[PDB]
Amino acid sequence: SKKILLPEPSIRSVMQKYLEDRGEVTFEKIFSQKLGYLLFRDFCLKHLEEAKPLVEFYEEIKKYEKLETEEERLVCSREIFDTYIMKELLACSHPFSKSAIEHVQGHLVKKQVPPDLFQPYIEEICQNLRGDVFQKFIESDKFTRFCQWKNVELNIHLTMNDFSVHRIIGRGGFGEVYGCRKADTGKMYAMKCLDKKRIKMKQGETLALNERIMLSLVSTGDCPFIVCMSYAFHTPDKLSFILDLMNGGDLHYHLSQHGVFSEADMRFYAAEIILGLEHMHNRFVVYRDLKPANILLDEHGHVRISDLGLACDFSKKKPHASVGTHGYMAPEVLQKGVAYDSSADWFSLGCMLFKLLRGHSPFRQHKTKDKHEIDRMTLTMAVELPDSFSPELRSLLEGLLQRDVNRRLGCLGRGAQEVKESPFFRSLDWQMVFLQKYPPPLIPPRGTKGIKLLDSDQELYRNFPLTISERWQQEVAETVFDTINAETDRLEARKKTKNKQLGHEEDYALGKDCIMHGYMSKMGNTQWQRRYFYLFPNRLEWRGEGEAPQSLLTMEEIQSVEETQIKERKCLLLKIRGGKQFVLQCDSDPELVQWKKELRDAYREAQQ
Repeated sequence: SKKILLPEPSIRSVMQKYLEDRGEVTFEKIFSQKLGYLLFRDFCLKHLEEAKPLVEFYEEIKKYEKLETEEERLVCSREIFDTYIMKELLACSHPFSKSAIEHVQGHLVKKQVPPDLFQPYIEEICQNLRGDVFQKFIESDKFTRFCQWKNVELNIHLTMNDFSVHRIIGRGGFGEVYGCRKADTGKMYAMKCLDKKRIKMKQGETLALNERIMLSLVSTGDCPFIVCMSYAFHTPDKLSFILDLMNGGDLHYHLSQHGVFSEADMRFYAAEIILGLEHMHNRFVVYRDLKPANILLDEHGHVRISDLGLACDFSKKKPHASVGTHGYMAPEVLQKGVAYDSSADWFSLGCMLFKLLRGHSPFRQHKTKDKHEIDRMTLTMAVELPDSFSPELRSLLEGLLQRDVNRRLGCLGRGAQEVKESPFFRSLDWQMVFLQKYPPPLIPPRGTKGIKLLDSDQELYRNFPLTISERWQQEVAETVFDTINAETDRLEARKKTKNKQLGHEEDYALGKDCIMHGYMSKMGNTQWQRRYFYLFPNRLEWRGEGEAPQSLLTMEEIQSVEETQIKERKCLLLKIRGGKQFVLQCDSDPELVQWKKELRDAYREAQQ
């Protein structure tokens, strides 16, 4: 039932080639993936000799980067020097280039402590690990394990069965949002449900789909300033966005509940919002709907940006459209034909910030539905501002709300950083907000239609299911990764004992110029018998567990390998030379695609 299960170590041969095909057996691709790294260091620290320091050194370097003030890092660098450079130089066990050493030297004697410092060393730890070291990881038991997880990573479809849904969190336009738990692990995520029916009604299919695309373009890398996507899946009628769990409402609500905000309080909000934008702009994405009600709060009082639906990718094609809520739009958006980038966000920002101090949108001097009056106030006027603000806040707002593209903050120069520097933000260390180490101003208190659905609409929702690799990994690693590794280490050492004194099956695949060996099911009228197959470049054998392979299906009698769908599963159809037909069922999607290819290659070359 509930708990997560690991597929056995024999999965190996199949996985290894699956990966290999996609060229994902590089040092790099594997160090980057959070479990890839974690398993690599576990192999280095326990089993290999010359690996030990290289890793402990790396891990210590990461901690240094992560430190905050000038004086914690000052100390940390010293120890590193002594321990991993100096003392290692005494017994010349230091394998690093001349130029490298001398960078760190010339710094530590001058007390200068940037977090980048240990970089040129970083790169050479990679270096030494990339070559030989990595190859022994390849053959290692820890690689075997890596496969095990990655398998399961790739085999992960979702239904509501995979969620224990708790409470309602407030509606969207196309349906509601809940809070829940993934019973896999037991993280707390939120669930945005869009009902397809509704999306067909409002012609928001363009939105619904775009919301998807954006969400995936953003969530890579870790952010705390964006509602972040961790999965995407659908049941016949419901869309599902597994999202970051965000509780105490939107800024809009709290603006109405608290009232206008003190200068210092806006600052905090501003900061975070800014950081958020930056992240988006770095993936070449423009939000466009920067507005009070799109900013959510967690229990602890910080914030994130939310509805990406109305956002865009400008990587190749810059937009000319008019998308946003009418109070907060830059001149560029509003105009018919003019192309813009991030710029429109920066304006939108100002407007929203303004609102947090004053109660209204900057151009909204009370016209309810008359959009054109908010639009012309934008174009002829950059609005005059009272004496209650500091001369410092005054120049931050006046520089943001320039009706020119060129003259405004966040445009012609460094972009996101231009804003970070204007004298309003003089009293902040910018990494401090990035850690969310500041205190928040507001800790939030203790909280239809009968139309049917085509097939033509349903095919707009394949190529939507998504599992953003990285996210999943994280989740695992905070909670179960560790005690599921040692539990299976227990199940695999018990599997080796039940076979020895009963005479182990002198493995007969590790002796021949074989090609692959994985688990499958086959048919004879309607049962499914589960068997273990062995693929040589001219035959395909099989044994039951206790015997030596009695049966074979040879390559030259195979006429066409195809895929079918037997009760909504994917399966393999093997046409034979008497007219005969034979069927294969796999467990894990990759497994399937690898048989599919390797059979199709072996029979093409066995018939040559």
